[PDB]
Amino acid sequence: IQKTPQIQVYSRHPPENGKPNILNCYVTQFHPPHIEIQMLKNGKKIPKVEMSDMSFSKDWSFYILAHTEFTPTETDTYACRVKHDSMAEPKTVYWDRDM
Amino acid sequence: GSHSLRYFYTALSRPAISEPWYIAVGYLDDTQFARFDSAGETGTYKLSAPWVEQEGPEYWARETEIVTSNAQFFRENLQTMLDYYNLSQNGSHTIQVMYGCEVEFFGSLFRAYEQHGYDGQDYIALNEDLKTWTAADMAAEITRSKWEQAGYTELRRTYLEGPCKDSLLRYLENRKKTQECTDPPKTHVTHHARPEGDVTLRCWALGFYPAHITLTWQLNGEELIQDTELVETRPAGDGTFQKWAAVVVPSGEEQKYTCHVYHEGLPEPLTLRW
Amino acid sequence: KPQAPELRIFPKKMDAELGQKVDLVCEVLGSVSQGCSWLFQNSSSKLPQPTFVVYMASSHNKITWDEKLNSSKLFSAMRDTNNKYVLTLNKFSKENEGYYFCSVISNSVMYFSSVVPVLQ
Amino acid sequence: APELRIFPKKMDAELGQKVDLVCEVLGSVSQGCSWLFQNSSSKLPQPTFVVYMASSHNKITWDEKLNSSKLFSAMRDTNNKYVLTLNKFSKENEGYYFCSVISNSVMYFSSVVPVLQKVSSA
Ligand SMILES: *[C@@H]1O[C@H](CO)[C@@H](O)[C@H](O)[C@H]1NC(C)=O
Ligand SMILES: *[C@@H]1O[C@H](CO)[C@@H](O)[C@H](O)[C@H]1NC(C)=O
Ligand SMILES: *[C@@H]1O[C@H](CO)[C@@H](O)[C@H](O)[C@H]1NC(C)=O
Ligand SMILES: *[C@@H]1O[C@H](CO)[C@@H](O)[C@H](O)[C@H]1NC(C)=O
Repeated sequence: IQKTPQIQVYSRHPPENGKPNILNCYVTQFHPPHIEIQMLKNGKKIPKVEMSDMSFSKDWSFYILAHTEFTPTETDTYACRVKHDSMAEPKTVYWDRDM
Repeated sequence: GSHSLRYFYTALSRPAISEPWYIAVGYLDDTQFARFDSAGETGTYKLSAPWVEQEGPEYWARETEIVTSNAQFFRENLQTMLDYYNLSQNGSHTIQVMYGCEVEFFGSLFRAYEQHGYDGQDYIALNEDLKTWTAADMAAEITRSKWEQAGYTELRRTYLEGPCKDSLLRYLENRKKTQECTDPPKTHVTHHARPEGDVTLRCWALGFYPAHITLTWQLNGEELIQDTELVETRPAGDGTFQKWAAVVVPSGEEQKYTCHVYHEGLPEPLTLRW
Repeated sequence: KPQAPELRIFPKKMDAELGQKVDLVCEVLGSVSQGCSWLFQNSSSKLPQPTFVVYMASSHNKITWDEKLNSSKLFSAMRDTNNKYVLTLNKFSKENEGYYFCSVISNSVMYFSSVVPVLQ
Repeated sequence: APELRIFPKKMDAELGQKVDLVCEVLGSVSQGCSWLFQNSSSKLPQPTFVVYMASSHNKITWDEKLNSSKLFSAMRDTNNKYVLTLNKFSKENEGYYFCSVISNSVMYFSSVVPVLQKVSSA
């Protein structure tokens, strides 16, 4: 009846220490469609994050893209935490420049 | 070569609250051109592509009330399923519908479809002949009877082979105007020290369009299909997509591996070495 | 890799008379796998034993047939619309009667569709 | 074309016992070996993936659907002999096992080894 969210956290363009960029949080494979997606800065929930219109795949599981602005720093932790009924606990995935 | 026009409806049935009840999104291939939703007496719309404005406010106003009327119909058929399995009506449920058509200028192939899913599971789908339906459970067999009796199947076939197809070829002509044919991928390969020894060679493809693409790793001409890690193709956020393929290689043997990128916006497959 | 591709095969069953054409469709959902292989288990085998029929690349037109079937005319392979792969039994025989299923690989793990009985 | 040889030829297992399956890959192959099996008490013989062991480097990938890493141990030596040991035979592991290698896009299979429950008592 319900599937659990798969999450990818990455940047629009090849990351470059100090240089400005965009952080994406792509949440897929979930059901029901009711979800909560938060983009964070050093553990501090980032503000006004834009979202795309929700759609779904052939297996009926939904997908959404939350995205904001950020500037890659070796001393800066960025992550995406999502809350969905299918999981025992919220799930956080950190941005990792290698992926 | 093959282009599609598809509508993705998500309606929510919750007799216990307000109603941001339905959203419907339309795509031309992998690009959304519009979003309709119930916000408005008969919904409202919001375009997202240049080659769509050419239609005019009158057109999009009519297109919106049609989508809304479809959404109401889609949602109402849920009832057949609730009565059969005798579920409560105040309970919450989800209704999803995807329909559309595609053309393959090459061999001018045409295909269409319409599939309904209730609570995240298959319910009923239109067959390739556009004249019969495949039912997923017993309740859907009731729905199938009702729709043939009502003439719903022919209405859809007429819409699919008529305006859906007409709209796809038009919207397509339109796009050729502003946006270019396709969008080739920019490629390059990174590496990564593997904590367990050896290295991971990662082949990236970014900013491509459409979303379909194939990224492969080879060694002495063989596709390393079972030592290749692929991530799900994902949106760059600017209407473009990205993907990467990784392979773990034994230390010192990097230069032996090559990455192959296949994409329609490339007259020929791209080959990249470490 | 938690996220697994999903395989859907059609039809779910087939009762074929000798001579008839039979198309088996393998629809692969997701984008975490590339290409598709068709496997066969002879009904003419009381003990299970899979046999590679063919591999269709997701690339462009690149088809690799099992060495014996390399020059056989009982089978034809065609990559159709989207991630739909078609294995066609040109002439239904006792020679290709049995159990069919597709398989794709994703991040080193082999995934398999339902097996479909193509019996007389 | 590589050749996959498997041993033993069959296994009549007593509940709770350990059982080793070995696959020797003969030929030139760049990819690793996969262990699969079709359960015996099931009509439609759909294979179940157990594990894959890379050949040119050290990396093992387990089925995470059933979490097979919890019931099996898997190893390989530098001479292309891959070992899979069922640590404690249970009805749920009963089946026809086989190994697989892919070389130049062709999937090759070893013979099928029945690992069936043997009755212990006279
Ligand atoms: C298999 O058959 C094709 C066409 O019949 C032939 O061109 C090819 O050389 C044969 N061997 C291969 C490449 O599998
Ligand atoms: C089993 O299938 C093979 C193809 O893999 C076919 O050549 C063979 O004739 C079949 N076995 C028989 C003869 O029943
Ligand atoms: C095979 O594995 C077990 C034993 O029958 C069962 O859980 C499963 O449904 C069976 N069928 C398959 C191949 O999934
Ligand atoms: C596999 O095992 C892990 C760790 O023991 C567990 O967290 C996970 O839920 C299991 N996956 C299943 C049962 O599919």
